[PDB]
Amino acid sequence: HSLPLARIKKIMKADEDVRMISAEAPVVFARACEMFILELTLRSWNHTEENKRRTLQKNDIAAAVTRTDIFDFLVDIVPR
Amino acid sequence: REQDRFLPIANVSRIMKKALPANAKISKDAKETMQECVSEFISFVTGEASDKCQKEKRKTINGDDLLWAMTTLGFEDYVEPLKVYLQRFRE
Repeated sequence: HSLPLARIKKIMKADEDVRMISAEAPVVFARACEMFILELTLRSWNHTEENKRRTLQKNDIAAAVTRTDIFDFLVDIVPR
Repeated sequence: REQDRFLPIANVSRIMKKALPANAKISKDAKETMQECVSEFISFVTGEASDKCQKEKRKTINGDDLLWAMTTLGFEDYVEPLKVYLQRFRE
């Protein structure tokens, strides 16, 4: 796996309501997280190229978040 | 701060770069930020799946529950690719 299943489990388990977790669930997340990271970095990069900069910076991620609906849950994590 | 509760930066960063042109740079700040966004994705999706397990008096989050939650929160574009991945894992 790209990302460690134990850390994924760890994150899932911080939620007080989570009980047992099927062993497939971290596996689904490892792949799903990849796809999320790819898609958010690519939308962030559109902003980076728009400013004709070559560095992806935090402000690009902030920008990508506002521009797509499925990312509302991230507006407090990265404001501006 | 504490990187115990986040996915490791070296895995996240290496994932960011493959999406990007070879000349791209990424701030250390962005790496760290993407670390937090992806960790929030897990919690967000897990919350929804846990809520549905709770409504159904079930105690285990299965793979299907994550996929169902992804669709509910608008990530349906991920769900078919994920099913295919999950089959390659089960076979």
